[PDB]
Amino acid sequence: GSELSERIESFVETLKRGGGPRSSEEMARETLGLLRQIITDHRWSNAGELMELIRREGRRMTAAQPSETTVGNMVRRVLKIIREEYGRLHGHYAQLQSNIIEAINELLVELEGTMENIAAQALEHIHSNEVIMTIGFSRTVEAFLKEAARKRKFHVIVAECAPFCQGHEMAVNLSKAGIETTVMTDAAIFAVMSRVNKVIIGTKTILANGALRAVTGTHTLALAAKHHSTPLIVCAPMFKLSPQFPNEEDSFHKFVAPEEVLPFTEGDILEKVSVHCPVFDYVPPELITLFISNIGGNAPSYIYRLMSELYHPDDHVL
Amino acid sequence: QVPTRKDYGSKVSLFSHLPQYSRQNSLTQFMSIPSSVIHPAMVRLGLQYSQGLVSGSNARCIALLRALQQVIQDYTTPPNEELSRDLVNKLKPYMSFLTQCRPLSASMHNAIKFLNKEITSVGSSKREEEAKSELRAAIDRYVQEKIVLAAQAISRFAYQKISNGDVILVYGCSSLVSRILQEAWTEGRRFRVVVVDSRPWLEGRHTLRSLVHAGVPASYLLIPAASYVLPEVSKVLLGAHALLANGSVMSRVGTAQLALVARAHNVPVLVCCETYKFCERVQTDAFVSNELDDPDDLQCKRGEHVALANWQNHASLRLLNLVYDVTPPELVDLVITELGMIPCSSVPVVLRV
Amino acid sequence: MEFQAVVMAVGLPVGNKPLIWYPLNLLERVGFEEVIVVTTRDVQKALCAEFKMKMKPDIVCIPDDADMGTADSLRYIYPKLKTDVLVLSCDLITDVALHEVVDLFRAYDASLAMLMRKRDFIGVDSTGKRLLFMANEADLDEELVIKGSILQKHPRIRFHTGLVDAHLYCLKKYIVDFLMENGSITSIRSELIPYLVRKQFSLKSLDIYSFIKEANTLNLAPYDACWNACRGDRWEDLSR
Amino acid sequence: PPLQAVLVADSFDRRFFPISKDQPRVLLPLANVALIDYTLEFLTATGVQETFVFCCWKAAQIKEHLLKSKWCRPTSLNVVRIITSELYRSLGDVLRDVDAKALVRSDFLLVYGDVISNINITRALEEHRLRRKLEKNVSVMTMIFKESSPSHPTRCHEDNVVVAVDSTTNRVLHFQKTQGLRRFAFPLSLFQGSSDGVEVRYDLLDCHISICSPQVAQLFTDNFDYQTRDDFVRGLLVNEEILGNQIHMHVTAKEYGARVSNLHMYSAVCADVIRRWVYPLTPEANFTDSTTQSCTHSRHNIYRGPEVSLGHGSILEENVLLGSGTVIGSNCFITNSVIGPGCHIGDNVVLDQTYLWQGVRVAAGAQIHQSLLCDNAEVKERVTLKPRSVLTSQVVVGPNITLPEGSVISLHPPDAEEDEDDGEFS
Repeated sequence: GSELSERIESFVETLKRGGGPRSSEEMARETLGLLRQIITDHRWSNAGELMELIRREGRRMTAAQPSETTVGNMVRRVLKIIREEYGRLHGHYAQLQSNIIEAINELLVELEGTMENIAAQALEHIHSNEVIMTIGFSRTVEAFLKEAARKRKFHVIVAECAPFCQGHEMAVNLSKAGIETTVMTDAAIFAVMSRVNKVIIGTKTILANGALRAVTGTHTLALAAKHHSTPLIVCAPMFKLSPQFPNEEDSFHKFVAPEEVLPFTEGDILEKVSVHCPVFDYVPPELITLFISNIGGNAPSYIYRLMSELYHPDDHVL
Repeated sequence: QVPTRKDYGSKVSLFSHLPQYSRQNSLTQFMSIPSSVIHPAMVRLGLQYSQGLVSGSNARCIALLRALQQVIQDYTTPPNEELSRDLVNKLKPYMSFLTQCRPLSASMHNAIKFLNKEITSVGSSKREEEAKSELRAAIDRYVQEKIVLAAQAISRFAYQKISNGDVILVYGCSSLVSRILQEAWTEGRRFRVVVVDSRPWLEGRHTLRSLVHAGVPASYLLIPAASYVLPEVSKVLLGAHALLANGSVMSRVGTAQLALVARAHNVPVLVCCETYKFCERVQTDAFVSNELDDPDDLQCKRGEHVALANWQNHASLRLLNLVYDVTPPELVDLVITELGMIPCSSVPVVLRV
Repeated sequence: MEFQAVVMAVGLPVGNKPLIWYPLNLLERVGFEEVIVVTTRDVQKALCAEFKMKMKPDIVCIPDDADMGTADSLRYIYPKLKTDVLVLSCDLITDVALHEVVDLFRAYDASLAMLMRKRDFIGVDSTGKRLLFMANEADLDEELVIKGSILQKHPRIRFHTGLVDAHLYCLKKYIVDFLMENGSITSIRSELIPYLVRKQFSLKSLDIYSFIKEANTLNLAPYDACWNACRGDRWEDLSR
Repeated sequence: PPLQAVLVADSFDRRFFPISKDQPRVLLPLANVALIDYTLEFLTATGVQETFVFCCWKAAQIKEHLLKSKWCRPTSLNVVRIITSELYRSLGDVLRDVDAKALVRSDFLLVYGDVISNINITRALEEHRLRRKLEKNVSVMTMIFKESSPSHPTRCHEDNVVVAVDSTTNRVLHFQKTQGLRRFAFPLSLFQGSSDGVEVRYDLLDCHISICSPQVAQLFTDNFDYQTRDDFVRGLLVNEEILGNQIHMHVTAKEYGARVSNLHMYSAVCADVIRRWVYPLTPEANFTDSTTQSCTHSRHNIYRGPEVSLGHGSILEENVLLGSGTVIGSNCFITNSVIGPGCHIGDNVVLDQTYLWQGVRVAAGAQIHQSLLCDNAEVKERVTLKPRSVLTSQVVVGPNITLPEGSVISLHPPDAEEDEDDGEFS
């Protein structure tokens, strides 16, 4: 009712203004909790009416932050849950609602153990005295490496991101586990790529090509790893998989204020200059070797299948 | 005599042969205030090298040659001894001190080679002040012809390359590319320049001012954003610090990165290097010969937390900020020298003879 | 030779050792094989013989006149100095490593480089090394005025009030040339400081630099600072 | 405590004339969005639970504009209180009205209605609450400034301020403007009263985000000649042995903040908004969720709305904004410009650093540089406007008529430099 409305707009203004909550799995949990609160606090007789309700609120929720696609594809998976259960109950008022709620709770209990399942398969991709390269900061790759470091000894070249150096966080989080990590700038990637054995990165959104948007500077990292033919590991969960094609819509990169690149104390050259700060970058699927998700390892020639196993083609435009 | 500068931090296991110093401490803390072993111009130059006040490769070579002029003007001849051996033997510890302050760019090595060859070719029948003036004139001719006149020649050879309406990408700060762009804007070409900069030097801001004060439309961004702008770039100009024997291009660390991303976008690369920066040294990767700057320079203040403030307390943490890297010559299309526009793979053939 | 140290005496060897010996000891510690020392004649014009009784390696002690200033003291030895001048004073015992100030003279190629240790208001740039302004109300009628060009070129200027001059200078050749060509300056602490600070607000210009130490403090001509020299020398002279 | 804010939606300066004689300056659009929406977005993004809008001139229009906005919806987190009176005529009158009405509770935000900002003040508000708990209600006002070089086109010559602050406790000791003064005079009792360090600051751009206290309203009702903010801080800093009440300061170096006062600030702040210096407040984010303002962000900061219909040969190079429903002819050249919604542009026109509001109509062959075209205005063919040319509220210039550099023309005779007609003269 009114509480639900104020919860929806507090979430939508939180995504419009800044990063709330901090990491992406928390936001997926908030989106699933908000959607279960939506389907428990409304009235419907047909499933398509609830479909259009979820579509009408999710359109505003994706219009808040179009770079944050976790809310959008999480809403889209809830829509596919609605469509699957309506199809399995059509071939239906309270049993259908409680089945949707328990399937969403199933989705939460599979979604909560995502990083630990990715960490459990980390040991089959890391051998001892190996040089790993990481861009940015990500909790998935951090759990991956600090799980593989319980039995292996290797090296990690974590590279900072030039707009705001978030990978320094990962360095001080890795050196607490004893990884022998190495911090450098992203101007040295191709300078060091001749000795990096494997590149293990995270991402922000997996697209339907197998392509991915990620923190800026990772398309350069993918090009340098394609030049040196080193494999790429994308430690990504299965809620960063979105059906949005790369060149379809605009607003792909998230541009932020140019303060982080060029400060305001520069002078009157700010009025005659064009400063851009794209915090995201697009990596085509041909520069990617392997995806590591909670269900295992997959090729970039397989993501479309995960799309058809997780989304419906009528909900792509949402 | 002259001690060794102390190694700072935990060195990289791959870079164990290369020295890694710090800008916090100086070598001149334990040296005499009246400069007696090293000439005072040499200790002034080494201090302003170690602190980073002169960072350009041509500015470092110029300050080296000017300090050598101050040494040669303030030189005296010992009894029954020749200039052509003692002056070399006195300038060699000077270059050792300059190496211990900061490793020399290949411009400085070739300048030392030219000065050593010139001071060997001083006649024995010539007097003191006549040979001193001859050496001063030779050093003056060297700087004038090698950099100033080669720069004008490179500017003329690059003006017939820059067209109207195109976009040009530059990286870092180098007086040669900035002079090329300025004299192309003044001579009539109307273009816009993007500028890629990188941490922690952020020296591209310098060339940004140089293009805004010259009236050039400019765009400023960092290295990771280069993949975003190379779709707009039609030409990438680069400033080389050394050209190697195999045709590789030694420059700042983002040079090879930018060349790879530019080739991925089908963007022709153009290096501009003067022929005195030609090295007989040859290398195939960015690992066997490079300079390591301060690892405590990589830290920055993003809010109220500096992640790398106490980075030395973490024993398993290593910090490295390379200054130079090399590009393979199959990434570079032009090499614009004062001898002309040559390809990259033909550079040691024409440079040698 | 890079430097020629000059110690001024314009109107005292009261302590555990000679008061001229501490500046000379500092000089003879780090280089300075030849030292130019000025003897006193304001109190008594017989001090040149008391200056030639020390045990330094080599001193050139000269007599001076009674009615004289620091600018006339440096202008008196102008045809006998050939390189940069490093000026000191008698009541100035400093445990600070001196090579910092010459580094500020060498690294930036300064025109004047000076050292202070905590009346006279000074304004120094946010870097902490290059000074920009200095004045006291002994010669200021109005409260305080700042040129606009130095605020456009230096937007934040940290001011200090309790800082006192340690009288350890590092002058170049052309500054002392201007001092000998301009005999209107009498106190170099108030003439060469303020006139060069005004002339530094000019591109091609001169550089003025300062080092603020925090280990000890200098003395005064009066008996206000005559009590701390022995207290400094009882705990600082064991290493010396 | 809930965070309150007092918004003065009527700048009592005579600056936007005759721009302001039709709509008040708070309804003036930067890029299709009025300034009151920017200010309310800043207040709602900082976390203000209740504001007090104080509108004096053309206040019914502000009431009809602001009631249909996002901040008067019952679903809005930031409740507004539109308070209008035809009696008060200055900012001191607003705050003495605040003290008479007893609106605020604890540490409100005094701000004007035409400030563009994205400053998160909760750290500065934490600092202010710490100082109020330490000094026992001695610190009164916390002025928010932004680090900026004096060469920036944002800070102009009429509003450049120089401050003198004790940098260890971050309190303001002296405050004065630089209007018509090449030299700056600082008193000397500042150094003798506090010998723990002192610093002068010329790098401070005034954001006018002064965090205040109920003691501010007490001081405004206690002294009648305090007309505005600078009068308050100048009377508080010269009087220390009576009414001690020291003023503190906060400086932001990572967030944007500036207010408009004349055309110069308007142009600089609009160029900063178009160049995304005030992210998240960007014209594609649609912080005021109006369906007639949504845009698409292309390369080179080109913002395009829906149903724009660019002509063939029209070149938009950088920092262009087009509202919803504008149409642009062929072989055009538009840069550094803001075009309102529903305009009509002719053929072979050059629009550089211009600001076209809603409903304009540009004929073919026109050259407009650094101008301001207000609502429903139009230019005929063969016209070229010089830089800093303002025409307002359904003006029309004659064809083959070039205006001078200093050119403000409107329908009002005595407030503008000319009068609007079909021809350029009479």
